[PDB]
Order: sequence, then structure tokens, then C-alpha cells
Amino acid sequence: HHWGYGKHNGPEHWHKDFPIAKGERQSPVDIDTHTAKYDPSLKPLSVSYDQATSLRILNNGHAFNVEFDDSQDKAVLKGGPLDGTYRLIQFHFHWGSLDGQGSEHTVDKKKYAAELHLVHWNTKYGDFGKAVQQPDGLAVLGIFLKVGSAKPGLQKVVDVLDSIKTKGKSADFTNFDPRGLLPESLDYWTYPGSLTTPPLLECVTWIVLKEPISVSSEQVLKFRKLNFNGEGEPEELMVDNWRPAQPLKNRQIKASFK
Ligand SMILES: Cc1cn([C@H]2C[C@H](n3cc(COc4ccc(S(N)(=O)=O)cc4)nn3)[C@@H](CO)O2)c(=O)[nH]c1=O
Ligand SMILES: [Zn+2]
Repeated sequence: HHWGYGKHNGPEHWHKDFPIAKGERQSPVDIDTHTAKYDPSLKPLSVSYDQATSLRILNNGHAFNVEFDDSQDKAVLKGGPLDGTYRLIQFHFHWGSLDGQGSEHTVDKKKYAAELHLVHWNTKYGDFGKAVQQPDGLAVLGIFLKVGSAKPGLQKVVDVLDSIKTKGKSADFTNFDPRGLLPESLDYWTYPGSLTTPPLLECVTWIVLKEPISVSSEQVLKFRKLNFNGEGEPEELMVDNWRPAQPLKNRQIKASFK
């Protein structure tokens, strides 16, 4: 009886195995745009992905992860609210059964069709497993997806999903350039939070871009053909793999922009 996104194991149950689910800095949150404060001391984000080395794509039963070589500074996030250098380890998405839901963060209560998470760990902690034990261990760059025009840079991801339909399947996924998933603007909101899946560790500096990317209806429809189940198990479509907004508690969301 493992955590998931079903009626019997979804977000409202997670606190029983992961009591930090009710903690002081949980994610995601609603971003109230009128209450977020412009912080003129925030720096431009530095996204340095030119030397990124993607390796593999994995269906882990919760989402699919595009994994990177993080054994050198090849794809790094710096600047913005961050002190030091954060290395890209993987990206994944959360998405809905319907275009009207799927994001984890919301903006003035608006839900997007999906949300991209580019996950980075602080190199001062040596590896990802040590980093998640620290309050400044991770930086997750979140990008909203809306349905409209296709995102050309997403199509290579979409087209490999048939090969990783079920939980535990992986495929080679080299030479994928994550720069093709970014919007034009790097304006962002930032706040201290958590992983949005178990173990829900309070180790993340969230950086959520204001500008969504557009993906086509056909691209998100292919996300919704994935399965939560393993091969040889009853088919359950991988949809609505998002945690809803959590209480903001004693936090301020800062804006990089007026
Ligand atoms: C590719 C790779 C993996 N691993 C280890 C660490 C991996 N892992 C991931 C997690 C949970 O992390 C999360 C949860 C939520 C978010 S969210 N939604 O953005 O908030 C973000 C990150 N916990 N452990 C584990 C399974 O992949 O295998 C490795 O050691 N080396 C590698 O090269
Ligand atoms: Zn995520």
C-alpha cells in the first residue's frame, strides 16, 4: 500500500507515512501575485545548459524523469536567490487528466495543464542524497505548461514515451537539450519549500517562472497515455500526478520583476 495519486493513497493520505506533509515549508503553494513582493536585490537567473548530457528516461510509476550526468558542472543553475552552484540531475512533469488542471503551483488560484520541474542539487553537499538533507540542498526551476501551439523542443520527449509506458521501464535518451523547454523570459517567483512527492523533504529553493510555455493538445495527450502500473498489471493511466497547493504558513514569496 505505497503512496500515489489514487483515492486510497493520494496526497490526503501521505502524512501517515510522511508526517512532514503537515510541515512548515511544504510545496506546492498558490502564488498570490498581488502579495508577492518585488525584491530588487534578487539577481537574474543564470541557466547554463549548453554542456548538458542527458542519459536516460525512466517511468518511475509517479512521472517520467529525463536524467542527466551530474558528475561534473555541465548543466548548472546559479544566481537569482541562490548562493553557489546547483547541478541539473533530472527533469520531469506533473499533468492533469484535463487541460484545466495538472500544475502543482497555482497563480492567483489558476491551474495550468502541466508543470515542468528541472531539479538541481547544491554542489557544496557533494551528491543529491546528501543535498536533500539540507534546507538549501535543491533548487527546482518550475515552468508552467498551457495548451496551444506545440513546443518543438518537447517533441523528442513525447516520441520516446511509447517505449517507457509502464513503471520501471527506461530507455536511452542522449543528446536532449533542455534549453528547448524554456520560455523567453526568466522572470520568476521564489520561496523556500519542499519536494512535492514523498519523502516531502524541506530542502528546496523554488524558482517558478512567470511565463508559461505552450505545448499542443497532441503533446499533452501523449503524456496521458503513460501508465502508473507495471507491465502485466491492470492499466491505470498516469494522469493527475500533482499535489495540490499547501498552506503558505510563515513564508513570503518574492518576485524578480515589477
Ligand atoms: C538519476 C539519479 C538518481 N539517483 C537517486 C536519487 C533519486 N531520488 C529522487 C528522489 C526524490 O526527488 C525529488 C522528488 C520530488 C521533486 S519535485 N516534484 O520537483 O519537488 C524533486 C526531486 N529521491 N531520490 C533516486 C531515484 O531516481 O535515485 C542518483 O543517486 N543518481 C542519479 O544519477
Ligand atoms: Zn515535480
